[PDB]
Amino acid sequence: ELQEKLIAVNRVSKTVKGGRIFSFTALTVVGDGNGRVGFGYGKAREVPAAIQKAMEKARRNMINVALNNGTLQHPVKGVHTGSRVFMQPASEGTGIIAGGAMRAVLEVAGVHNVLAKAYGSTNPINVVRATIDGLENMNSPEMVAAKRGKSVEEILGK
RNA sequence: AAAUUGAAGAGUUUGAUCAUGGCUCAGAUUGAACGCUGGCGGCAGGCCUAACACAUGCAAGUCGAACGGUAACAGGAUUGC
Ligand SMILES: [Mg+2]
Ligand SMILES: [Mg+2]
Ligand SMILES: [Mg+2]
Ligand SMILES: [Mg+2]
Ligand SMILES: [Mg+2]
Ligand SMILES: [Mg+2]
Ligand SMILES: [Mg+2]
Ligand SMILES: [Mg+2]
Ligand SMILES: [Mg+2]
Ligand SMILES: [Mg+2]
Ligand SMILES: [Mg+2]
Ligand SMILES: [Mg+2]
Repeated sequence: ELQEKLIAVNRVSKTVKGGRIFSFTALTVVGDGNGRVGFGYGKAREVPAAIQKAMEKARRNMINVALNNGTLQHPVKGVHTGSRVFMQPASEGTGIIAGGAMRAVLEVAGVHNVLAKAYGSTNPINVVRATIDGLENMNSPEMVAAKRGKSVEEILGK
């Protein structure tokens, strides 16, 4: 029903008196392609087990993002701990031009044409969180017409 | 009416993580050089170094409608007619 993508897999380790204990962590993003996207971070010891955990976490905890026929309403700046994310609406036919982590988020969310850039740290989990944060706070022209006392015509047509 | 439509990251410090941070690569480009190989055509480019030294040929001559003229031949009658 909804598209799901695996972004990154990493092998983490912890130290016990017996020795080193290893595990695999998988970051995935899911979305219906119609303005809903969620990210999940699974953590297990076997790679197939971890990716399933990530999908389960990503399947819930979704967010709703307004899309203007496959592009953003206005340019936005997503910021998380270390990663600075700048996204910008683009014309028809430009495609998804973004980093490896950012491209997966925008594809499953339904964004087709967009210009994006990542500044600072490019750690995949931080980048996707910033992209999620940068899209959830984006407001549609109806929303700004709701906060202010003017109708859609006055907001843009005027 | 148009004169435009525009932005990607990855590797590497750790037992593992985040950040900082340098290093390195994926691109475009050249008056190119070298290695291997090599069919045709169009188009352009071709001493970036010693403003180092130069054999030899050529690259600035025209004007008898300025003038005295006749040295070569071209003619007419030794003769510039
Ligand atoms: Mg690592
Ligand atoms: Mg950095
Ligand atoms: Mg780092
Ligand atoms: Mg990492
Ligand atoms: Mg680095
Ligand atoms: Mg080392
Ligand atoms: Mg050669
Ligand atoms: Mg041929
Ligand atoms: Mg020279
Ligand atoms: Mg000289
Ligand atoms: Mg000549
Ligand atoms: Mg003579």
